[PDB]
Amino acid sequence: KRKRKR
Amino acid sequence: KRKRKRKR
Amino acid sequence: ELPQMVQQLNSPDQQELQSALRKLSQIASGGNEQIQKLIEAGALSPLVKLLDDASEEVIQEAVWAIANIASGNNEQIQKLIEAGALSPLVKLLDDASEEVIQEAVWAIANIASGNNEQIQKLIEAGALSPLVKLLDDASEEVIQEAVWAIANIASGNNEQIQKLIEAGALSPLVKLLDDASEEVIQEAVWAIANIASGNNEQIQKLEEAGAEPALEKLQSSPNEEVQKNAQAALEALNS
Amino acid sequence: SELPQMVQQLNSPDQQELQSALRKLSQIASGGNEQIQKLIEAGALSPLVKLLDDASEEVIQEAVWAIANIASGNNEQIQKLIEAGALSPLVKLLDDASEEVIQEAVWAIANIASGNNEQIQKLIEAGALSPLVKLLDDASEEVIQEAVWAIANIASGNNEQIQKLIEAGALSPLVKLLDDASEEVIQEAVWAIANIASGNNEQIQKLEEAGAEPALEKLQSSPNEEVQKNAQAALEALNS
Repeated sequence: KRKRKR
Repeated sequence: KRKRKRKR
Repeated sequence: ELPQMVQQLNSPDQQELQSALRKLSQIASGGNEQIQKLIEAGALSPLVKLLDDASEEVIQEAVWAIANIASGNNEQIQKLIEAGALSPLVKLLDDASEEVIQEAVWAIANIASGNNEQIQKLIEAGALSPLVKLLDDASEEVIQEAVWAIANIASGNNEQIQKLIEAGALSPLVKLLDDASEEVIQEAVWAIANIASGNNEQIQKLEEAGAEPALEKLQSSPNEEVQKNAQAALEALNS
Repeated sequence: SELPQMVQQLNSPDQQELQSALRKLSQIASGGNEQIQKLIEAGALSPLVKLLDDASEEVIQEAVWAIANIASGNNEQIQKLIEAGALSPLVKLLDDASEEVIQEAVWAIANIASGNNEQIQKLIEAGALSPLVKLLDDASEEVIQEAVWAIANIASGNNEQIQKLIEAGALSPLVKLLDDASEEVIQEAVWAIANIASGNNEQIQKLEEAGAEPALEKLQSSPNEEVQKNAQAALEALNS
């Protein structure tokens, strides 16, 4: 997907 | 055909 | 470094556990060759075990790693199923936070993109009822993931389409053909087109759910994929 | 066995005794998660948060510094800080307080925003977005860097949370920060924009209207690898 969280 | 697709 | 990372998955120190989990999630998101390294290091069973008796912060990271492993090839999805991932993923859809639910549905949609035997294992794990329930009460974001999972299950065999109908999928799917989000409509019309390729009894259930007028509205859509799926489903309802 | 006495001294009328206990508390708060847990187990959070509403400048500075360090703990520790009522007084400090206190309050908020989405929701409910967006231009370059970090963390939340940021007017100042003089500010601004770009189609449209495309295109030549990767992901999201 896409990792928004750092 | 029955459509199956990977989520990215 | 991978065997040490795997050992740290059952460390009592929550910082050492979280660091190992983040490292594992990064590898899991690095492609199929990276996922294979995790399988070979024996990471899948300890990772699945974290979903049971762990903190919310551990669960969120573990589900994210699992969802990425599930983006792998069908043999990798199979290893995830063999590690016992399906029952805890399905159990998260009922009680977990919206953040955890969103990730669990993404993992399930990825597993549902596997082969028919893998879709069958999802059905046997009890995925259908909670996924259908998410089409009403959940957020637009969770609905997007849920319709993708349902559309993938609907690409299964006629017996699997039958289980979706019995789980009450047709009424909310037809309702989603007129959703405020174009993204949701695209996924719902794909799900309905898959169901429409079913048997005559299943086509009759689509008819009774009001799919015909809903699909006729989508024949005048600017999206080429939506138009093709609407036309395909309509041909089946009128065949 | 010395922590309960330190907690008791957070209510002492002697300012020297109060400041000494606060300093002791801050050193423990900066000592890692196990040290923060000892502060939680000694009941330090409720009286520490109370030192924000009424106390003197020196007391407030030390108390907010301790709170920002406690906020660097795990999500359950951030949860205890929210339950201690930290969010309303931290947001209150963001305007009409010293630059030193404002800096510490933004740092605390950015740390809390690194928590789970329910915790980001508590920040939104506490009214954090409006003052954080205001700090993107009407503050020092050091406070700006902190504010963008807090906004990028809020942008890592769900789509409804990204929507609240858009409504707070975050997009135009974030796009302006894509060409800021500071590379650290650029890094944070491009991460926030990449997070917003992974949102829904209506949110992608709002980024387009904010002029994100020409600003991200300029960042495709950037020597910083994390900037280039975020700029490319945001641009790929904008073009479908």
